[PDB]
Amino acid sequence: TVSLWETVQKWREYRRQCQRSLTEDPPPATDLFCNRTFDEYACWPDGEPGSFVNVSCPWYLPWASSVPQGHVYRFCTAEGLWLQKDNSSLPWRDLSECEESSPEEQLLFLYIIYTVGYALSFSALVIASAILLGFRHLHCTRNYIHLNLFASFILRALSVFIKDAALKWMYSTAAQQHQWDGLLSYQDSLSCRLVFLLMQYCVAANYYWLLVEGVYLYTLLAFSVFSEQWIFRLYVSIGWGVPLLFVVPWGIVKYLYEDEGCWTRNSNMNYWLIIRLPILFTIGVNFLIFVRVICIVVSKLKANDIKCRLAKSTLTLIPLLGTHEVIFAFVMDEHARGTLRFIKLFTELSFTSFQGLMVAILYCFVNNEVQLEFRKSWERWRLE
Amino acid sequence: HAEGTFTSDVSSYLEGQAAKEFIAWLVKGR
Amino acid sequence: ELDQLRQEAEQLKNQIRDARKACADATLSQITNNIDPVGRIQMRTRRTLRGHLAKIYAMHWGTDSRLLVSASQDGKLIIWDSYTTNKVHAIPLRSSWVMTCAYAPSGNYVACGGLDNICSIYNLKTREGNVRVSRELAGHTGYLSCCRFLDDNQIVTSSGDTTCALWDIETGQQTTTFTGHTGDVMSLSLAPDTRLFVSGACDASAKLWDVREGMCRQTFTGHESDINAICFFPNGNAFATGSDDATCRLFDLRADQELMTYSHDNIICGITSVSFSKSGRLLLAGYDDFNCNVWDALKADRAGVLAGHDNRVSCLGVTDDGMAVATGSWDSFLKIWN
Amino acid sequence: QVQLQESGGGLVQPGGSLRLSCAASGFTFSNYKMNWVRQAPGKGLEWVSDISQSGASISYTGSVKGRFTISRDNAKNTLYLQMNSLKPEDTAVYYCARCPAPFTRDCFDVTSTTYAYRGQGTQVTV
Amino acid sequence: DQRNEEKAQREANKKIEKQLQKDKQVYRATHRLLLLGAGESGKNTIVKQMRILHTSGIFETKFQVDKVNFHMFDVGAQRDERRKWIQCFNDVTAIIFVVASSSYNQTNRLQAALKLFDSIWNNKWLRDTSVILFLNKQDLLAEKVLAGKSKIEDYFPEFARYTTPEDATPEPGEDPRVTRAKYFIRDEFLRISTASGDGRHYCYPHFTCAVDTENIRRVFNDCRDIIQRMHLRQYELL
Amino acid sequence: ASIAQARKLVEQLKMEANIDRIKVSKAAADLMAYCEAHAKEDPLLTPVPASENPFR
Repeated sequence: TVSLWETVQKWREYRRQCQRSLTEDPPPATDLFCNRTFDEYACWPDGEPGSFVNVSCPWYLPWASSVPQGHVYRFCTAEGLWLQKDNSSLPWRDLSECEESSPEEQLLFLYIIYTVGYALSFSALVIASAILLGFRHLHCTRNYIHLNLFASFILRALSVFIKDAALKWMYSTAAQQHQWDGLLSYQDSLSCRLVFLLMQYCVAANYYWLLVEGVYLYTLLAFSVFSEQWIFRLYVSIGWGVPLLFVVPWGIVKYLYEDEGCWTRNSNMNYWLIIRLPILFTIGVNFLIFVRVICIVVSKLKANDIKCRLAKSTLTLIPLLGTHEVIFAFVMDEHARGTLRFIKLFTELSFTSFQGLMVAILYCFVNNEVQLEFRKSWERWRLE
Repeated sequence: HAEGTFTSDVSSYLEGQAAKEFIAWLVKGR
Repeated sequence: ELDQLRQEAEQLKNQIRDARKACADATLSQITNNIDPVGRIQMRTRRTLRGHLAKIYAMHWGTDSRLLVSASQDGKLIIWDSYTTNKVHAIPLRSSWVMTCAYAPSGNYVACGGLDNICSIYNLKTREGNVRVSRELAGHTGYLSCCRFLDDNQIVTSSGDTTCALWDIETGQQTTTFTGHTGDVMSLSLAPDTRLFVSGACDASAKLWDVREGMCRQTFTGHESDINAICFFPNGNAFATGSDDATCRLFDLRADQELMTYSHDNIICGITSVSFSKSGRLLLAGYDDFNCNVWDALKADRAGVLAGHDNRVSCLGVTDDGMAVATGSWDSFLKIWN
Repeated sequence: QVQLQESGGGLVQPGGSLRLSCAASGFTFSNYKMNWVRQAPGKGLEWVSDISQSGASISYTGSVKGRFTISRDNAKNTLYLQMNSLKPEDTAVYYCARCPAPFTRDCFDVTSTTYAYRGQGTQVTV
Repeated sequence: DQRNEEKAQREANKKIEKQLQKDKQVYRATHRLLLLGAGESGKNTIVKQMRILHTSGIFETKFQVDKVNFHMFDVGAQRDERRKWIQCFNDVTAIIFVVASSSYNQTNRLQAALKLFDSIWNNKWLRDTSVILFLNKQDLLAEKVLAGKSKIEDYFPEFARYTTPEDATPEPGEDPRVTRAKYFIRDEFLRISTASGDGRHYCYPHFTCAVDTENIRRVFNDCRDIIQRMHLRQYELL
Repeated sequence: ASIAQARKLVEQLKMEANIDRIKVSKAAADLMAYCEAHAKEDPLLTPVPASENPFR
């Protein structure tokens, strides 16, 4: 779609050229002609008295390439004065043929679903993190990785809320009036770009912390042992630093080129693949680790109902590794259109938004260790 | 990831709506 | 004839029972009926010392009531500073299965013993500073469960071979061996004057020993199961025994008979460690089920619970000046209660 | 003191019957699991049977299955063993063993040479 | 001053903490194994088997399989009353139990081993500790059962009605009777272990011989399975 | 031998037969008196303020 800034520039050029022409053109010296003028929509040369005036359709319209043909009409009185239309500030005018030649409902639906999901996820995850940090008994490398994962999900939710607020600010009435007059607004600010850069970093950090959790679980089940402190430092580095290795280059290239969108629109997918490919690698590795862990659980269940327990263990292993993305990971943005795009967006928005909620519930609330800790802490508080 | 694509889509749609509002405001003589 | 000797032993036991019954003028509860209750007691963990890898099996306060030594099944003696929590020593043992430790009254030496029958004496005041083994006492034929210094030269140890031993560190020999018990000895507590010492030996019997002359003086019965925890009364004329039948019992040397038992219906798990306070009014008793109840030693009414441990309690000891109480547990954490 | 005293043993011809009764005092009988242990001449201590706290669970050694029968009377604080269809190989000293701990179903050490809560034993010869 | 002594104490604590951090990486990376059994079980031959490939109260044998270090503890001087020193082994990787099969016909060695294993299984401190079981006596079982000297059915009346299970597979050329007795011996331990063991600890029966060489490999595999099952259990996957 | 053990047990019982004993009431009174005399000396019984606690 055409940008508002381009429309503003085209209108400004049209207005400047028309005003210069009308202020430089000599009088037509016609018979009782009305003096040439210019209104907010289009130009108006000298018009014959007591008759309508035909002028071609303006070329600065967003739909110029859609309906180039069109004539704008203006009425003039027989005394050389523009006709005063009924209760209108401007004289008589007609633009019916100059007009242009809904996804709001689905946007509203997806927005409500994913905002509610992220709010509930934020609440559940902050509660779970408080519970985990409050009890000193539960501290271990596994729970440290879990706390980092909870922090990543909370940051993702916060970035989503700030991004929604920034989008509201960008297309607010004040910003609209600022842009129409040619003045700087929220769109041209650096904070607008930084908001989306933070959102992308939060998303990438969340995916890489899911990968870190999966790798740690696989190393636990691969019967491999190393230095706990060095491994933990390496996992922290992978979780929080590796996303900066590509988000920063993406920010640099999107600053140097195609900055006019305030880093919001990814029209050319060649630069958006820079972010996408590491996330796809993450998804592939997590899917392979999920498959291997399910194979190990199969081996453990077979030798010591079996299918019911297999199904139960498979479902609980999805939120922790985020394997639900694999169902639509390779359905690229270049091809998802219409109903397929709707299904992809709905699934990925709804499941990911509630993914933090399920992770928090499964690994804090219904976890047997945490429940026993709660029970024993309550008993001790009643022993005081 | 669908969050970025969704953000791009809503931004594009609101850009189109803003352009339509701009042209409508131009029609009414500002 | 063996049958004749059994009849004589039964007759003598009947005589002992009759003699003890005649002295039962009144119960301790009847005598201490009018005293005021100690009231509910709240003790909060004032310090938590961590750094052990495996479960902790023993500890011992220093005479200064500031330092303490702890022994864990990971093969480390770690001497703590209960005030600043800072570790002062960490001694790597030759055997990973240490199940006892001691602190010399002078503070110069610490000792440890375990499944290996050898008892090791460690010298903390070496010229080079590093801790080195000063003497290894290898006369036992079973796992060693307790050891208590008498001074810098004499140490008394109790092993799982049903015998308590009196040692001489400088020579390493066995000065005196006590061979009265039938079951494995797993607890002992020296008298305040170090003249005598008692020992519970996993057969519901605690025996009063004379360190000098070297033979059992009195035998106290009344427990229904093993004894794994003993401690002399601060006065020195009584002691409390912890047993696997989930009861704590107070004995008396002069009366030669039991005078009070501390048990509650809600407790069905055996006692693992006992201690007294400075005044002797409270009898703390570490329990399985991860609690350490505090018992009014006079009225037998429980006064408080030192809950806060996430595994079995193994050791418990009140400072010499009675300021603080420390506990150990299989989760490898020590906690200072006050 | 944990005292266990058995009675009822004696001389019996093969194929006969003989009842062994044990009287327990000094401890709460109903809390503790009870066993029976025998020692054949020239042999070690051999486990025979046991019974749970309430008697709902009973087990026997293989060689006496179906022939012997163990019951306890918690009200009277005593333990019985009904022996039927005796054999010459049954000649042994029959001790009554007690579980070291009250509420535990593990019964460590009952057949050890120097168990502390085991009765004196009664000679039974067939 | 007091501040100087305090700073020296903190420095000593940091040195000790640094040393304990280094010592932690070895205790966590080494598996502790308790070898059990009776004198007739042949556990001494198993000890020699571990020793050749690589009066004290307890003996330590250390062997490594595929660059993984194992610690084997053998009791040498303790008494026969195990109820008190067995509590020290409640955190070992896996108790290795060796049964003295075909060493009778003690009046019944196998029944004594069964009772000891049951007491280990039902102990409230050893309730989370797995028990690997190596039936070291099988080759002698074949000789003693083919000639009828072992004469199992008199001791165990269940041998008059026990039928070989479907999953059973005899070794090449193994007689049906010895295979039946061997799988009955195992099924007894399985019957004991299949109760009061729901998800806490597991038993791993194995038929082996005193001259077998791959005992280390079987111990390694069972320790690997134990570690994997524990890790899956702490994630509530199993 | 078992005979030696029985003889030792019988001798120990004979020794323990002739020991002096006192009434339980007197011992209970002595224990109560000791507990009362040191009531103010025990920090655990009567919590002293934080100005005296080294474990604060």
